[PDB]
Amino acid sequence: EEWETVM
Amino acid sequence: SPRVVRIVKSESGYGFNVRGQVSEGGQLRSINGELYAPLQHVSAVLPGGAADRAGVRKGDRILEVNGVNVEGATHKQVVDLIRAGEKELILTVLSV
Repeated sequence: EEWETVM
Repeated sequence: SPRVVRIVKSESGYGFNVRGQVSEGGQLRSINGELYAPLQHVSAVLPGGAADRAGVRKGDRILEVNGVNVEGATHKQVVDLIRAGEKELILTVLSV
């Protein structure tokens, strides 16, 4: 399971 | 080889996305032929944004955030570390 976040 | 980048936040952020595993740990995977536990990575760089200007590149693997080792770290740990500073971010990254 992978997650992406805008920084 | 690992390198350190310093990034100053704009009102709209640091200008990159981070992507990787939710869980802690996992199978080793080499990055440029060196063994590491799983690493979060840079999945997008805003053209002209702070990360771009500081030399962060698409695909860069993240070894440290603000002086804290994040080898094998959860996605949440890395996001929280990126958010730790009011306006400055220091990363140790590995380009692929």
